[PDB]
Amino acid sequence: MQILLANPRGFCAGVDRAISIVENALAIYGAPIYVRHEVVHNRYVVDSLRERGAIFIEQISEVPDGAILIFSAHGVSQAVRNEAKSRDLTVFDATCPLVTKVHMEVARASRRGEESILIGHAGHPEVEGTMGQYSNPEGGMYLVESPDDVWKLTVKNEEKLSFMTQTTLSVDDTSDVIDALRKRFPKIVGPRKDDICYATTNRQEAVRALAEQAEVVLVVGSKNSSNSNRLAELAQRMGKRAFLIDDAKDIQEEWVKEVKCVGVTAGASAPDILVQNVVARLQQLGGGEAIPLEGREENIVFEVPKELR
Ligand SMILES: C=C=CCOP(=O)(O)OP(=O)(O)O
Ligand code: SF4
Repeated sequence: MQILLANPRGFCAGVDRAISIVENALAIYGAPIYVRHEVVHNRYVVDSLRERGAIFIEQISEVPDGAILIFSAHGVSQAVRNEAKSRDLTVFDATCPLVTKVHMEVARASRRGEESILIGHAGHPEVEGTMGQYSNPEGGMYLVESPDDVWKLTVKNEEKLSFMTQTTLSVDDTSDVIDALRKRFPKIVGPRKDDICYATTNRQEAVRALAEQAEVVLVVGSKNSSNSNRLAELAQRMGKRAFLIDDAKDIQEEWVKEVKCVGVTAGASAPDILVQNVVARLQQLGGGEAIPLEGREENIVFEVPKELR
């Protein structure tokens, strides 16, 4: 069996920064460090950090007075930020810069009282945070997930309307939503293409190339990682069996019995040690040396704040 590895795969710049923020806080201040939400959506990274003294909460009401609190990479609403700010808390913000860029635009639209539409998945923490930048009652902030959502939406003033997207969507399904938004609201303003980040766009491009060669694709990533689920979905829609797995223990032998080419990739929040263990398990099941595919180069790094060096 041939093993092919997608390139790029695995950690993006926002995930490597966010995890460094928590580890550096642990190293500078000791346990416990409180973290609002999973720092990133990966069970191995979160379990790692829990065992070293990070405590992951959903609500600021779970954090004690005087504590150090870190917001996760996905961002937080103004309400959450204000709630932390009103409490005794020392706050470090691990929001990815590419989520913050979208937040600044929604805040701008809110100040102007002009309505905004976000394309994204209901209940995802990034969507809560981004919708949570809009507060002006005179405007409006609306969520759409699909063309049908667009076809049902009514707004107050379609001459003054803008749109934004979540960072970790399907490039192709988002393009379909934007085509619908422009047909329904021809004066709508947005970015040139979408707010999907370089890491999401690149990993989807890489998994497309992987699935063109592989019969079965394994995507290393947790169930609640949006971007990881998009990579599995992309390969499934190409007619390949594709599985989202957290680690090598999840691989079922039947998925690769008599398969001649298996592809492996990883979402933006999955560490490379998990992909190494997956390759080791595929080699127990008959695979050879893993062959990395040629891929688009990534060169972006985001530094931790100087306070946490
Ligand atoms: C912040 C961030 C994204 C990094 O990956 P993630 O933590 O898996 O988040 P989503 O893909 O669910 O958005
Ligand atoms: S997936 Fe993109 S927006 Fe999200 S943390 Fe990574 S680089 Fe930032």
